[PDB]
Amino acid sequence: CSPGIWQLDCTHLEGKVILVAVHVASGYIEAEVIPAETGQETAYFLLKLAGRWPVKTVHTDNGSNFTSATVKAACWWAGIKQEFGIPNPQSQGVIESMNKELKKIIGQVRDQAEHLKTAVQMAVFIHNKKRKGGYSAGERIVDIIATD
Amino acid sequence: CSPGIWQLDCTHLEGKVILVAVHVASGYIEAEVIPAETGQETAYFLLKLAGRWPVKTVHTDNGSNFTSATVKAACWWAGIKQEFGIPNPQSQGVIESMNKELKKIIGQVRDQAEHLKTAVQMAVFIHNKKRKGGYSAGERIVDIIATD
Ligand SMILES: Cc1ccc(-c2c([C@H](OC(C)(C)C)C(=O)O)c(C)nc3ccccc23)cc1C
Ligand SMILES: Cc1ccc(-c2c([C@H](OC(C)(C)C)C(=O)O)c(C)nc3ccccc23)cc1C
Repeated sequence: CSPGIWQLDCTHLEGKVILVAVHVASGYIEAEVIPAETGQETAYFLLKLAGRWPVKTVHTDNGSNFTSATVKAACWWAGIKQEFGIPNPQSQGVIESMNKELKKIIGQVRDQAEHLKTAVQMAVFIHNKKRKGGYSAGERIVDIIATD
Repeated sequence: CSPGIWQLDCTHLEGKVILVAVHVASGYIEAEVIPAETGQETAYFLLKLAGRWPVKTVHTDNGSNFTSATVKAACWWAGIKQEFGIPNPQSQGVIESMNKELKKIIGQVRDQAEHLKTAVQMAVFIHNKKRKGGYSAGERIVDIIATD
């Protein structure tokens, strides 16, 4: 529920790496293709995310990816606290489901683009705008943040 | 005023290129350092922006940067219409002022980072969160979009 919580995880496709951040309360996704799973790339991604949305806490399914000096520095600078492990019945499998949908969409649009990174961003667009009298992830995140 | 309007412009520093998008109604910025001013880089940036915020119209101070096949394709796919020239007294010099503040902040934090791109993202964070009983650009954009 808390509006400041994001979960970050990397997945691999076509020998490339996709960093996926899910705003847990809304299902909204920010994703980028990165050359390798480095702390450098993770630190940079986090600084960008934090300058765009109010990020209070980051969760992950791989805690070791947040141990590098570069990543610690980014979270320190941006005022981000980390959770040890993952705390919540209301969000059970939400992050799993969102990554599943994103992967599924990427599959559906992949042949329209030359580059995986292009297909990923198309999939992000599609995901964030998809209506479930229901709302999209993009509409949900704005309402959650606006409500303060 | 209209909540779907963004202005995109490139600036150069340290022999590198900074793409800056300002949400005109709020002053909110998304910016990235790109290797060269290519249509490829602009197209990709636009697809990303469009998947994160509701982008209806793009303005620019350099219209030729939106003529390439790649950029036209991105705007077509994302449903983005372009303005010929720039239409508005309420927003007079808003984009100019925001680029000016961003440049000023980049200057203030530049020595804290090795890479320009890092300094740019720190500057974006600082800009978006800065309170002018006033609000920040980040608070303004969410309220504008939430109000529908
Ligand atoms: C929506 C959209 C927008 C542009 C393109 C597109 C790409 C994509 O790569 C980028 C330029 C976006 C980096 C691509 O991967 O095909 C590339 C390499 N070349 C193009 C050439 C002409 C027209 C469009 C594209 C393809 C799609 C599906
Ligand atoms: C807030 C923050 C976060 C991390 C860093 C940082 C960078 C920056 O580059 C990235 C890793 C972010 C790509 C840098 O440009 O200095 C680099 C190259 N190396 C580092 C090594 C150790 C600790 C921090 C950094 C510097 C700052 C100011």
